[PDB]
Amino acid sequence: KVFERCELARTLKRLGMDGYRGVSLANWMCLAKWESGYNTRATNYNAGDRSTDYGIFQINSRYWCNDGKTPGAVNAAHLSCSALLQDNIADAVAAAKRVVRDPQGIRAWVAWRNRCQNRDVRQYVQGCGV
Repeated sequence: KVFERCELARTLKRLGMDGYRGVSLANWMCLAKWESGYNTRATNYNAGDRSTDYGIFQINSRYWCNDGKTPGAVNAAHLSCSALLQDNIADAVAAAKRVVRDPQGIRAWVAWRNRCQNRDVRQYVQGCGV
């Protein structure tokens, strides 16, 4: 499922993401936008280390979800990577919460540093009613 901007905004808010561990809703929106373009079935294989990024938040198979084919994998979120490809993003949100719960925070996603950090991110939630 490819989410519409405000539709996603309200969903994340309902799922308790606004201000989770200091991360504003606008920041989560900026992250989802650049990671997958609000697409829940987005997958990205990293040929370099044999891991795959899954779902709307492009969560990595080496540490957060288990896909069985990633070498040296650990399952920190303890979910099947398949759960992160659903239209319902409850599990993807729970995995995202687990990721930022680690010392790097939102910085864990390099895309956030490149395209969201130190920028005006209000535009991602503007007009959405959140």
